[PDB]
Amino acid sequence: MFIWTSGRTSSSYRHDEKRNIYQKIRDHDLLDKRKTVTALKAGED
Repeated sequence: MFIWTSGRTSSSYRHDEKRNIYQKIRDHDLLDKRKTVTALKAGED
Protein backbone atom coordinates (compact mmCIF):
# COMPACT_ATOMS: atom_id res chain seq x y z
CA MET A 1 0.00 0.00 0.00
CA PHE A 2 1.49 3.26 -1.20
CA ILE A 3 1.37 6.51 0.74
CA TRP A 4 -0.89 9.52 0.31
CA THR A 5 0.96 11.70 2.79
CA SER A 6 4.62 12.62 2.48
CA GLY A 7 7.46 12.32 4.96
CA ARG A 8 9.71 9.38 4.16
CA THR A 9 11.83 8.39 7.13
CA SER A 10 14.82 6.18 7.81
CA SER A 11 14.86 2.40 7.56
CA SER A 12 15.08 0.91 11.04
CA TYR A 13 13.13 -1.97 9.57
CA ARG A 14 15.47 -3.73 7.17
CA HIS A 15 18.67 -2.27 8.57
CA ASP A 16 18.59 -3.52 12.14
CA GLU A 17 19.51 -7.19 12.15
CA LYS A 18 17.65 -7.85 15.38
CA ARG A 19 14.59 -6.61 13.53
CA ASN A 20 14.63 -9.46 11.04
CA ILE A 21 15.19 -12.25 13.54
CA TYR A 22 11.61 -12.69 14.68
CA GLN A 23 10.72 -14.17 11.31
CA LYS A 24 13.65 -16.49 11.92
CA ILE A 25 12.80 -18.07 15.26
CA ARG A 26 9.23 -18.46 14.04
CA ASP A 27 10.79 -20.37 11.16
CA HIS A 28 12.30 -22.72 13.72
CA ASP A 29 8.88 -23.31 15.24
CA LEU A 30 7.65 -24.63 11.92
CA LEU A 31 9.71 -27.65 12.90
CA ASP A 32 8.22 -27.70 16.38
CA LYS A 33 4.79 -28.78 15.20
CA ARG A 34 6.10 -32.22 16.09
CA LYS A 35 7.91 -31.10 19.22
CA THR A 36 6.11 -30.56 22.50
CA VAL A 37 3.31 -28.02 22.66
CA THR A 38 3.83 -24.38 23.56
CA ALA A 39 5.93 -23.67 26.63
CA LEU A 40 7.84 -20.90 28.36
CA LYS A 41 6.04 -17.81 27.11
CA ALA A 42 7.81 -14.60 26.16
CA GLY A 43 6.79 -11.02 25.50
CA GLU A 44 7.69 -8.11 27.74
CA ASP A 45 8.87 -7.95 31.34
